[PDB]
Amino acid sequence: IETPITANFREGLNVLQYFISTHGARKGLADTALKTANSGYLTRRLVDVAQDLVVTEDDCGTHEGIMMTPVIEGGDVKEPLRDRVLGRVTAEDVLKPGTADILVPRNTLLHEQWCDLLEENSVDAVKVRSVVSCDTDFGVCAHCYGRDLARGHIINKGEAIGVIAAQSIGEPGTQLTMSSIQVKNKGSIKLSNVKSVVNSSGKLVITSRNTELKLIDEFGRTKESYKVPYGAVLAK
Amino acid sequence: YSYTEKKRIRKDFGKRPQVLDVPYLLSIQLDSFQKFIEQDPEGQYGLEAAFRSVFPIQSYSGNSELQYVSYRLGEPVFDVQECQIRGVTYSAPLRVKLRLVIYEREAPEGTVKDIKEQEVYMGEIPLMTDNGTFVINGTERVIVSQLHRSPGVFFDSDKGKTHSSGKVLYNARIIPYRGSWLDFEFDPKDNLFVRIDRRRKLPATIILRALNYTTEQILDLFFEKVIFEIRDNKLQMELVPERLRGETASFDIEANGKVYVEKGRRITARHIRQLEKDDVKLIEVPVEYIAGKVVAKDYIDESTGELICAANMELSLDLLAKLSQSGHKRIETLFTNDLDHGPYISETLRVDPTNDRLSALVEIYRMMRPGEPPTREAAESLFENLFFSEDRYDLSAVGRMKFNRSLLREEIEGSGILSKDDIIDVMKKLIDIRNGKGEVDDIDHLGNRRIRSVGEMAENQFRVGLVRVERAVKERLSLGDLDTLMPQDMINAKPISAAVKEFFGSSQLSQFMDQNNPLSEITHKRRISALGPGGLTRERAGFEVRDVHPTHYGRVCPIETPEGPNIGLINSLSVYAQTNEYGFLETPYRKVTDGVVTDEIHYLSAIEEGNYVIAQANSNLDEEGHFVEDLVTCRSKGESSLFSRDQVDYMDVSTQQVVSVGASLIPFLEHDDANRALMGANMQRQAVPTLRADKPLVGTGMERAVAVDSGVTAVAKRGGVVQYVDASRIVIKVNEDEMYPGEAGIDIYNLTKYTRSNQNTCINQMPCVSLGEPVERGDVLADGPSTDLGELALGQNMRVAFMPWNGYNFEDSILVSERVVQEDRFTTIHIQELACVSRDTKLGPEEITADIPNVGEAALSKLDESGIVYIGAEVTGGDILVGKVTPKGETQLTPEEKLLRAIFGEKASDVKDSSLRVPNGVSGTVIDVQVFTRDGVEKDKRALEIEEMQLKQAKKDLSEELQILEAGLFSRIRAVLVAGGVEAEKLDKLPRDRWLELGLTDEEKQNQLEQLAEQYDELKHEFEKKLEAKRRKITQGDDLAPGVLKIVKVYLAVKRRIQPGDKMAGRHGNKGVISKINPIEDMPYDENGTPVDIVLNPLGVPSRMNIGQILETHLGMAAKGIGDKINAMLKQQQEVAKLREFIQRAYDLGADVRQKVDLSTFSDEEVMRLAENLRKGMPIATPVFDGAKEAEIKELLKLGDLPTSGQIRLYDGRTGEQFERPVTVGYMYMLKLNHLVDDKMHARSTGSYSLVTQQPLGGKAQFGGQRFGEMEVWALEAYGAAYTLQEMLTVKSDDVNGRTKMYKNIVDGNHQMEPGMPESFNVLLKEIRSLGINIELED
Amino acid sequence: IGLMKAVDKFEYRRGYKFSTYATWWIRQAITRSIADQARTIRIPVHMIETINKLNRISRQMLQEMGREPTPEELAERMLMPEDKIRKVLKIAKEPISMETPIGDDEDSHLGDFIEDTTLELPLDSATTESLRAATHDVLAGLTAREAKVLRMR
Amino acid sequence: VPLDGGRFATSDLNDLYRRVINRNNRLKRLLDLAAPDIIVRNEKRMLQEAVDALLDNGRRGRAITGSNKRPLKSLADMIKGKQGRFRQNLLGKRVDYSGRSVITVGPYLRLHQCGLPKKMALELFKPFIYGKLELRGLATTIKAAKKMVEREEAVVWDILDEVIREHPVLLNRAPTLHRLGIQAFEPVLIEGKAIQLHPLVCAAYNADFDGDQMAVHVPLTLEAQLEARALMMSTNNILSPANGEPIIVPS
Ligand code: 118
Ligand SMILES: [Mg+2]
Ligand SMILES: [Mg+2]
Ligand SMILES: [Zn+2]
Repeated sequence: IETPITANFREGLNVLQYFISTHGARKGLADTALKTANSGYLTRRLVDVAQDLVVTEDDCGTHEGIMMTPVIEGGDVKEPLRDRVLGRVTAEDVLKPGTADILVPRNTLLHEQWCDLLEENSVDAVKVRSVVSCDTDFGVCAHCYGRDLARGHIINKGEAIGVIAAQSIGEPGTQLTMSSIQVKNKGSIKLSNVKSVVNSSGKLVITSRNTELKLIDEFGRTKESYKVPYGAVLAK
Repeated sequence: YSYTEKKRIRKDFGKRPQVLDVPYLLSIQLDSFQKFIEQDPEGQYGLEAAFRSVFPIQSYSGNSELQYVSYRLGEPVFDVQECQIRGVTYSAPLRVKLRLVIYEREAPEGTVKDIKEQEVYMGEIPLMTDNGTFVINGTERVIVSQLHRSPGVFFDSDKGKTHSSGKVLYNARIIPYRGSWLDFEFDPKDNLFVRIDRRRKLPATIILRALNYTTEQILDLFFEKVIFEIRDNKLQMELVPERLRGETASFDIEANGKVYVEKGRRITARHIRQLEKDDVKLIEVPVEYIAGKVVAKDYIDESTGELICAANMELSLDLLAKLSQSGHKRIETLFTNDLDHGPYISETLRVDPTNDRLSALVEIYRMMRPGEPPTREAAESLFENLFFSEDRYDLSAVGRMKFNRSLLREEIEGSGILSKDDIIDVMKKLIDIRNGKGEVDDIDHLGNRRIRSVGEMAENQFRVGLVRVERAVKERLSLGDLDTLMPQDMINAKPISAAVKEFFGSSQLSQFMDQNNPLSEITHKRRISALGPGGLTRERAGFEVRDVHPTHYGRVCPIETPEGPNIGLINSLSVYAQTNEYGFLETPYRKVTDGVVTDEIHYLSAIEEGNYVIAQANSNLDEEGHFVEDLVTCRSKGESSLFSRDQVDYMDVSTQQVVSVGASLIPFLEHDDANRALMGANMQRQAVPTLRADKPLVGTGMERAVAVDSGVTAVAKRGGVVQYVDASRIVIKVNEDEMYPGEAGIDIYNLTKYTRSNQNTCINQMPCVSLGEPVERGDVLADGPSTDLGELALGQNMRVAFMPWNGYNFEDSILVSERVVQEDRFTTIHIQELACVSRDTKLGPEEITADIPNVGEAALSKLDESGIVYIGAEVTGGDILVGKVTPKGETQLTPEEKLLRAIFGEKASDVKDSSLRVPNGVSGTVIDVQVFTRDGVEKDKRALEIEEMQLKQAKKDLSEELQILEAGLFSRIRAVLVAGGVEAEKLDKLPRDRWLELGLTDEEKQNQLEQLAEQYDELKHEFEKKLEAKRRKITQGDDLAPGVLKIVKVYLAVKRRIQPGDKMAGRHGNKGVISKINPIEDMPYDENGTPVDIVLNPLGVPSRMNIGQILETHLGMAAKGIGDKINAMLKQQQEVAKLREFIQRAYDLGADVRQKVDLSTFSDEEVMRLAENLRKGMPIATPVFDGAKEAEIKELLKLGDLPTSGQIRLYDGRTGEQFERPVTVGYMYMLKLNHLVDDKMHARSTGSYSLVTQQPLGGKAQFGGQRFGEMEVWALEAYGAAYTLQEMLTVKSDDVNGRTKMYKNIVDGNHQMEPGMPESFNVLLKEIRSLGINIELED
Repeated sequence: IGLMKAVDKFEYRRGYKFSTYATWWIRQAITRSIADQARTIRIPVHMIETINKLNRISRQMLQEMGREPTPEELAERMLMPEDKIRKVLKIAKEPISMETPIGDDEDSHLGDFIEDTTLELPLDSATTESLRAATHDVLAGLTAREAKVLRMR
Repeated sequence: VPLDGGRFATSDLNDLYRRVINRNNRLKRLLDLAAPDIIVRNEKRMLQEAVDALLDNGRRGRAITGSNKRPLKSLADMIKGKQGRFRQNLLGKRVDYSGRSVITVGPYLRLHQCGLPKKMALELFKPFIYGKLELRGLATTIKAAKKMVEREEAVVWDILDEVIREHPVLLNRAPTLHRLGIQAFEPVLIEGKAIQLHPLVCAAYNADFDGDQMAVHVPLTLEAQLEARALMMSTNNILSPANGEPIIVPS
């Protein structure tokens, strides 16, 4: 509506301001009741797909894993690396950014002291273990799962992780709603997935469509990352 | 001021004057039944227009007929209260007058053969009491109105959502009251289609062939024609220029003058401007231009008869040459303009498989009834039955008005069947909407939804009863001899009575009344529903029908509505809303004439209000109507804006015409969030009436009307002087002006005492007036439940402080003082009923006796010799109320028990104990007993005693009025025989009955001295009739069910004091549970020693924005502070002048308020009565959007010598210290809600199991278990608690051997189980094997 | 099945049409099958005719009096002993379905509140077992041969 | 089954079996009268339709309805759906030894403690009390123990206090969205009728004191008691299982 409500509750509204304020009140009250059903139905389908998965073994013995890095898109660092490896088990013997900086028997529950050790150095990628790559059939092993998030130690063999996964995803579902690159701080500029050429006006151009432009910190941890459109002329 | 209003006057803070009074709040139910049962000489209403739509019923062959002449309704057997005591429906008999006319066809029509007239009985009609309810099987019920879609035609579209291209698709629907549905629609390729009852789809023009149209006439009424001439073998064309709008020439346009527009140039407006200003007649064009257009007429060769081109064929120069080689000088073609005049119906004609009427009828028949080939008559009859026969189709008197107004016709009334013009006009307007003329309508506008009420939904069911009677009257008029036949032998009355009583007793809109409050009933009788027969379903209603619409303003309340899945579907009527003669809602407004608001009221509907500019109620006026300023806020076309003071047509009548009655009782509603005003209005309807009633200190001025219009009080019918007052009846002696010239003029009101309501609460009246004082018409004489001197009083006003206390008010909790539970402020009385039914068995009848076997004789002390408890007893759980024994079949005995009987010698007997007992936890006093026994059964001592005493004081209540009639009559004859002398004191010493044999006057006086003895026996003419009728109605039997011999009913009464767990609330959405009752000396107190009643949390106000509960707390202090002054001047014994001056200063305070109270016209006793009524605080009035302001609150706080900030210093009771900061302390109004914790608490160790699955039953009334549902098993297997789960499934619920073995292990001190397989698994295996599937357990 | 018998019993010599003779057997078959089927609990034919006659009498007494007659006013005109008129009036009711919706909703049915009546309470089971043990203990005091006779008796 | 009043009540499978039986008998008659085939075909069609409506009612045409104009329930509607055997009687049940009541706040409790009314606890714990009474010799037989308990003598309230000593109790509030919706406490007997809850556990329950109600369950065997003490007791549940954060924060 064009004219706003220029009053407050300590002063009192009009008949008309009150009338036009009732619309949003009923809209919200009606969305709540008709959203709870969708949330419950989703939880039931998740529980039914996940119900028979149980920690069966102690160690399957793979070397596979997944590469954990922070998420830096959309602006500043939204999720640090510490919040994404706390509790997981290392897949390979990672080394601080020199060479042969071993911290690992290569099966290492990354409790808080190891995360502090990783953050006093600066490392931004760790290969860890996962359940989607476990080699045990009819179950998972305790090392591919990691920490029991309510007890604070390695998971016990015999635990019903599927019902917990489904309940944890489903419980919060009632709160869901249902022209030029600038640079903030100073650091190196790095390019990847690139193929270059010099311009007629003394600038850089690239003939790559899928390149990436990263900003490097004092120590070499990527703080921002963009991608440029194809055909654009790189100013520097 | 009125008599009952001058006792306690409530001070008004409102500013705007009132032009229109609040109407009678029950008109919607009382005006709707009176149209159904009344005599209408013109039809269209109710029983008359239901008898004028079936009759006359004529013979199947054409021989005879039945004719309705008139009807009448009789008098009911019992009145309302007898119907409620006995438990029967309150109804009246319907007696219709018919005649039977036999006539022959041998003679031409001769119909004077014979005539037989008679009066037949057709059934019972339930009657509406004077408060708007129906008594049915002894219970009061309410019929709720329904909001549904009007009949008529509705144009709609799907907005680019069905087709992937993003194209909108239009459609049109016709919807009758009764009949079948017809709708047209478009498709992606721009072809019209039609379908009937949402069946398979057919091309549209099929239904134009079945109405006897040919392609010529089909193209005639839809299209426009342009003519081509052959004159010189040169195609010329008569043109009007505007037809060439928005085109581009592929040729040269030559003329007399300018050669206008040629290759590449398209035609702009100035080009056709040239062509029109020079009046360009026939233009030569290339013959390649016409090649591709379609032809209108059908052209044949004259010589050979061979046709060259048919209608609706596209042309080519081949066929044009062929045509000109035959001598045809003219050609008609269909004018097409591809932006506004598209080809729709003409390209539609080319996908039809039909060629003429018979093929079209056959195809419609194949659609409606697939699977057989039709004949030339079946198809024609089927199509003539669908829309064109008045007995299978009926657009209601309102459907026709809507149809005519939606097609811009000028006639309102018409016929209920469809026509050819109607279908053609619907097709025409759908096409016009496709070409960008006019627009779709929306279905949630309150111009497209109407209301039907009791007196229409009852008529629509009486009519189907009548139809089912006619369909059997028709047969008997055919099969037999009509010589010895009377109309009583032809009319079976059971279909009609069944159709009526099923509606009134088992419908979805016929509901058990809500009877907690006066306001609860007022609200239940004004509800509007969208569910029911012919309405929506809860699961299949969308988001858009639940919302608030701009047309709700003034007609439907936007606040009060449920909060579960019924949230938008049930609504409440506004205060001033009305209904049309067609059932459309309308609202009043004032008319503005030449910048002067006038006092003349106009009711307007939702369609009519969009054309005007309507100002607001918050608008000041220059003492003659003129607006004080020159930019007014107004509504127009569904929007709001600023307007000049001369563009204004109407104005609102009041600031409260937007809210319902339940939300116009909240003070400071303008300061509350809407989410919380919803909860406050909902919770006001659940308050329980307390022992004593107490007015609110802060109200809105709306309590008097809700109290009076609910019919819960006793209101005087005629003015007079109170002659007798008691706790149970009042007797008024009428004035002489209001006196009727024929009777005694004595009104008698009999009050209601300690009756139970539908919700087990207590209904009880008590008198207000005192003996000997005057009374005017309309005054309140006695109060009902939750009423104080004629005002609605739903709770008590407490002293509150807003602060935290040691974690006892943590989350919405409440902390209460002991002085509140020891003054009995929230104590309530509950009345409950129990019944003992004696029946027949296959072994003989049961008996109600006092000789109960195997019970101690202490437990039989409270029974009388007839076997029933005494009145006045004090019973607790387990006691016997009515003793009963049943004959018993002979029983087997275990060997061990046989040896026990052999040793100790005792033997059992033939009867078993089936007595009626008090349920556990209940403790009450017996206050009433009732006995119903069957005709042909021996009445007992107690039944006869009830008979005797009700006969006694049933006779005593009638001999009271004859003394007004008889004795005064003697004083009339005392002065007509004494004429001629004075014998007065000589006449006063002999007895009065001997006043007929005195000294006799002349014969005139003598003949009237026998006339007096004529009237003196007229008295006994009239008395014994009444008395014998009453005695016969008292001592007569009753109609108990087949098999039952007698019934006994007992009424208990219980008192309930407030306790931890009880729910409490205020009028602003603040609610919570009591957590603690704590001693009087632990409470915070002020510097004067006065402790506080209730302690509330301040953390509840900010994040809920119900600020109205703070302001009320500040105003209720200012009111109480004024009473404490008046009170002092009555202890201190001041004279009347001081009180007069102080009260006049208190009533004069504020801004320019509309109320004016001048006490200088009061007597001293009246001032003293007012002061004694005000010595507990002065009551205040604060309308909803017109209330009081902070300046006035603080001014009144200063008048009572109180702090202006509203905060004081308090001390701790436990340590005596001071609290650091000041605290808000004031008076609030609280309510006890019917959510008591005595009802809700339940526990079960073992009990009864169900029949098929053999799992515990459910509910508190069944002593049932608790459901361990599907998502609690998930939690238990996420913990890993396997043994807890295995015992929840097998031995607690469903395992039959384990659940009895577990009990005997627990008694022996061994906590172990042995689980088996549940029973529902075996049930599942059986029901799968019964489908032919072999399922088994493999080992 | 009645028409197939009317065809088997026809005689054309008597001169009447076929409709006049066949309608009797058709109506007989339909009427006999309505009274034998179409009731969950089956009533014999003589009781069917008694019920129908009482219905026909109460119809005309209701048309004539304006009320429903009490079994006394039906016994006086039907000329039967009043106890039989009371006995007949119970036999004309059809069983209710166990799926009958009871409340505002349609998820609560009549068949949910029906209790099993043939089960023994566990207090009674415990009492039976305790009494058996007590008797077995008291039967050990006296002689063995003198308790064998009580066990047999 | 007979109701109170002489009226009867029946299932719908009876209505559906009678039609099959007495359409099969008629066909066995017509195959003996040697009728024309136009009539035997109509019988075979009717028999097919009747068996189909007994197995699955609304699948192959219009649904056969009863004398109150509602479709009859069939052998397939008793197995499937939200109200079939599977979801209504096999995956969740009704149970004995359980109750419910309104909740209120007690701020003086420890974290492992709840307040339980005396009357609820007397009802839920009856066989334990009977056995304990007849072990102390205070009652001769179980049927006298019943009347002692029913009279509420003074020794009953002293037996109750040592029965509930070290007996945990499961509390539960609906809807149960995650596993912290069921927790085990130790009871403290109170007067009054409302249950008392510790102020720090109202966040895992999503509970508050504007009128909510809670359910009470009693574990009976030794293993269920061990699991209620070791796994579900409220002093083992301080962390969340979704993220590892604490759940008992002050509000
Ligand atoms: C033609 C017309 C009437 C009857 Sb029928 C009747 C016949 C067989 C089986 C059942 C009914 C009747 C009854 C008594 C005496 C004579 C004939 C009959 C009865 C009531 C209503 C309609 C027809 C039969 C043929
Ligand atoms: Mg509800
Ligand atoms: Mg709550
Ligand atoms: Zn693994």
